[PDB]
Amino acid sequence: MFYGTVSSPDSGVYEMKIGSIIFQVASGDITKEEADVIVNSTSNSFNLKAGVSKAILECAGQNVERECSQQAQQRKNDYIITGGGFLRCKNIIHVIGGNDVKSSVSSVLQECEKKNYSSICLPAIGTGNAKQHPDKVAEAIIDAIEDFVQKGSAQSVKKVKVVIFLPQVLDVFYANMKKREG
Ligand SMILES: Cn1ncc(Cl)c1C(=O)N1CCCCC1
Ligand SMILES: [Cl-]
Ligand SMILES: [Cl-]
Repeated sequence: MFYGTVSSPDSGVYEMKIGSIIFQVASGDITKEEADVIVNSTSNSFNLKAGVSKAILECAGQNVERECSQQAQQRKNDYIITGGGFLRCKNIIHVIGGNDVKSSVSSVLQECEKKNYSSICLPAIGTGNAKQHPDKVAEAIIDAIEDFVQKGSAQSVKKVKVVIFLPQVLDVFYANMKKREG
Protein backbone atom coordinates (compact mmCIF):
# COMPACT_ATOMS: atom_id res chain seq x y z
CA MET A 1 0.00 0.00 0.00
CA PHE A 2 2.96 2.40 0.73
CA TYR A 3 6.38 0.64 0.32
CA GLY A 4 8.82 1.06 -2.57
CA THR A 5 11.96 -0.90 -3.43
CA VAL A 6 15.10 -1.25 -1.24
CA SER A 7 18.33 -0.03 -2.99
CA SER A 8 21.73 1.51 -2.15
CA PRO A 9 22.23 5.08 -3.52
CA ASP A 10 25.65 5.58 -1.87
CA SER A 11 28.24 3.28 -0.28
CA GLY A 12 26.88 2.06 3.08
CA VAL A 13 23.46 3.79 2.65
CA TYR A 14 20.21 1.77 2.05
CA GLU A 15 16.87 3.39 1.21
CA MET A 16 13.22 2.81 0.34
CA LYS A 17 10.16 5.01 -0.21
CA ILE A 18 7.34 4.89 2.40
CA GLY A 19 4.61 6.96 0.68
CA SER A 20 6.14 10.41 -0.02
CA ILE A 21 9.03 9.94 2.50
CA ILE A 22 12.47 8.52 1.60
CA PHE A 23 13.53 6.27 4.54
CA GLN A 24 17.31 5.62 4.82
CA VAL A 25 19.66 3.65 7.10
CA ALA A 26 23.50 3.77 7.47
CA SER A 27 26.18 3.19 10.13
CA GLY A 28 28.33 6.06 11.53
CA ASP A 29 28.61 8.90 14.07
CA ILE A 30 25.25 10.73 14.24
CA THR A 31 26.96 13.92 15.59
CA LYS A 32 28.54 14.52 12.14
CA GLU A 33 25.13 14.55 10.32
CA GLU A 34 23.22 17.59 9.01
CA ALA A 35 19.37 17.59 9.26
CA ASP A 36 16.59 19.95 10.38
CA VAL A 37 16.16 17.75 13.51
CA ILE A 38 18.60 15.32 15.20
CA VAL A 39 17.06 12.96 17.79
CA ASN A 40 18.81 12.10 21.10
CA SER A 41 17.89 8.86 22.99
CA THR A 42 18.31 9.70 26.68
CA SER A 43 16.96 9.04 30.22
CA ASN A 44 13.77 10.41 31.84
CA SER A 45 15.97 13.14 33.50
CA PHE A 46 17.31 14.27 30.07
CA ASN A 47 20.95 14.22 31.33
CA LEU A 48 22.25 10.78 30.36
CA LYS A 49 25.84 10.98 29.08
CA ALA A 50 26.49 7.39 28.00
CA GLY A 51 26.79 5.95 24.47
CA VAL A 52 25.12 8.04 21.76
CA SER A 53 23.75 10.52 24.42
CA LYS A 54 27.38 11.20 25.57
CA ALA A 55 28.39 12.08 22.00
CA ILE A 56 25.30 14.27 21.39
CA LEU A 57 25.55 16.29 24.68
CA GLU A 58 29.35 16.76 24.42
CA CYS A 59 29.13 18.01 20.81
CA ALA A 60 25.95 20.11 21.38
CA GLY A 61 27.49 21.98 24.36
CA GLN A 62 26.68 23.29 27.81
CA ASN A 63 23.89 25.71 26.82
CA VAL A 64 21.91 22.69 25.46
CA GLU A 65 22.65 20.76 28.71
CA ARG A 66 21.32 23.77 30.64
CA GLU A 67 18.16 23.90 28.46
CA CYS A 68 17.53 20.19 29.20
CA SER A 69 17.73 20.48 33.03
CA GLN A 70 15.62 23.66 33.13
CA GLN A 71 12.77 22.04 31.14
CA ALA A 72 12.99 18.76 33.14
CA GLN A 73 12.27 20.59 36.44
CA GLN A 74 9.44 22.73 34.94
CA ARG A 75 7.06 19.85 34.11
CA LYS A 76 6.74 16.08 33.52
CA ASN A 77 7.94 15.64 29.88
CA ASP A 78 7.67 12.58 27.59
CA TYR A 79 10.30 14.39 25.39
CA ILE A 80 12.01 17.83 25.19
CA ILE A 81 12.85 20.17 22.26
CA THR A 82 16.06 22.30 22.50
CA GLY A 83 18.32 24.25 20.21
CA GLY A 84 20.98 22.47 18.18
CA GLY A 85 23.98 24.04 19.94
CA PHE A 86 27.08 23.10 17.95
CA LEU A 87 25.36 20.22 16.10
CA ARG A 88 24.42 20.77 12.43
CA CYS A 89 20.66 21.01 12.98
CA LYS A 90 17.92 23.52 13.80
CA ASN A 91 16.61 21.60 16.88
CA ILE A 92 17.44 18.49 18.92
CA ILE A 93 14.47 16.41 20.08
CA HIS A 94 15.45 14.42 23.22
CA VAL A 95 13.28 11.26 23.60
CA ILE A 96 13.35 8.72 26.49
CA GLY A 97 15.08 5.50 25.36
CA GLY A 98 12.95 3.29 27.64
CA ASN A 99 9.62 4.63 26.31
CA ASP A 100 7.49 3.04 23.58
CA VAL A 101 9.59 3.65 20.43
CA LYS A 102 6.60 3.90 18.03
CA SER A 103 5.07 6.63 20.23
CA SER A 104 8.41 8.54 20.45
CA VAL A 105 8.89 8.48 16.64
CA SER A 106 5.25 9.57 16.06
CA SER A 107 5.86 12.59 18.35
CA VAL A 108 9.10 13.52 16.48
CA LEU A 109 7.25 13.38 13.11
CA GLN A 110 4.37 15.59 14.39
CA GLU A 111 6.77 18.19 15.90
CA CYS A 112 8.72 18.36 12.60
CA GLU A 113 5.47 19.03 10.63
CA LYS A 114 4.59 21.82 13.11
CA LYS A 115 7.92 23.55 12.21
CA ASN A 116 7.62 22.84 8.40
CA TYR A 117 10.87 20.80 8.56
CA SER A 118 11.92 18.40 5.78
CA SER A 119 14.71 16.20 7.21
CA ILE A 120 15.19 14.10 10.37
CA CYS A 121 18.13 11.98 11.58
CA LEU A 122 17.73 9.54 14.53
CA PRO A 123 19.74 6.76 16.26
CA ALA A 124 18.45 3.21 16.92
CA ILE A 125 16.35 4.61 19.81
CA GLY A 126 16.33 2.38 22.94
CA THR A 127 19.11 -0.06 21.89
CA GLY A 128 21.73 1.54 24.18
CA ASN A 129 21.26 1.99 27.95
CA ALA A 130 17.50 1.11 27.82
CA LYS A 131 18.47 -2.30 26.32
CA GLN A 132 15.40 -2.68 24.07
CA HIS A 133 15.87 -5.44 21.46
CA PRO A 134 17.09 -4.27 17.99
CA ASP A 135 14.40 -5.96 15.79
CA LYS A 136 11.57 -4.64 18.05
CA VAL A 137 13.14 -1.14 17.73
CA ALA A 138 13.43 -1.42 13.89
CA GLU A 139 9.81 -2.67 13.66
CA ALA A 140 8.56 0.25 15.82
CA ILE A 141 10.45 3.00 13.93
CA ILE A 142 9.20 1.84 10.51
CA ASP A 143 5.62 1.23 11.84
CA ALA A 144 5.50 4.86 13.10
CA ILE A 145 6.46 6.22 9.65
CA GLU A 146 3.86 3.93 7.92
CA ASP A 147 1.06 5.16 10.25
CA PHE A 148 2.03 8.86 9.71
CA VAL A 149 1.88 8.36 5.91
CA GLN A 150 -1.40 6.34 6.09
CA LYS A 151 -3.13 9.20 8.02
CA GLY A 152 -2.11 11.75 5.34
CA SER A 153 0.09 13.65 7.83
CA ALA A 154 3.29 13.83 5.72
CA GLN A 155 3.42 17.27 4.02
CA SER A 156 6.74 19.03 4.87
CA VAL A 157 8.66 15.86 6.03
CA LYS A 158 10.53 14.28 3.04
CA LYS A 159 13.55 12.39 4.48
CA VAL A 160 13.98 10.23 7.63
CA LYS A 161 17.47 8.70 8.17
CA VAL A 162 18.57 6.29 10.95
CA VAL A 163 22.35 6.58 11.62
CA ILE A 164 23.28 3.51 13.67
CA PHE A 165 26.48 3.22 15.76
CA LEU A 166 26.95 -0.59 15.52
CA PRO A 167 27.08 -2.29 12.09
CA GLN A 168 25.39 -5.41 13.54
CA VAL A 169 22.29 -3.29 14.37
CA LEU A 170 22.25 -1.92 10.75
CA ASP A 171 21.93 -5.55 9.50
CA VAL A 172 18.69 -5.93 11.54
CA PHE A 173 17.20 -2.69 10.07
CA TYR A 174 18.05 -3.78 6.47
CA ALA A 175 16.30 -7.17 6.98
CA ASN A 176 13.16 -5.38 8.29
CA MET A 177 13.13 -3.12 5.17
CA LYS A 178 13.39 -6.19 2.88
CA LYS A 179 10.47 -7.85 4.73
CA ARG A 180 8.27 -4.83 3.87
CA GLU A 181 9.39 -4.00 0.33
CA GLY A 182 6.91 -3.88 -2.56
C1 LIG B 1 26.01 0.12 22.97
N1 LIG B 1 26.19 1.34 22.21
N2 LIG B 1 25.40 1.60 21.13
C2 LIG B 1 25.80 2.77 20.65
C3 LIG B 1 26.82 3.27 21.39
CL1 LIG B 1 27.66 4.74 21.15
C4 LIG B 1 27.09 2.34 22.40
C5 LIG B 1 28.06 2.37 23.47
O1 LIG B 1 27.62 2.36 24.62
N3 LIG B 1 29.39 2.46 23.22
C6 LIG B 1 30.36 2.72 24.29
C7 LIG B 1 31.36 1.58 24.36
C8 LIG B 1 32.07 1.39 23.03
C9 LIG B 1 31.06 1.20 21.92
C10 LIG B 1 30.03 2.32 21.90
CL1 LIG C 1 18.73 4.15 24.79
CL1 LIG D 1 22.52 3.76 17.57
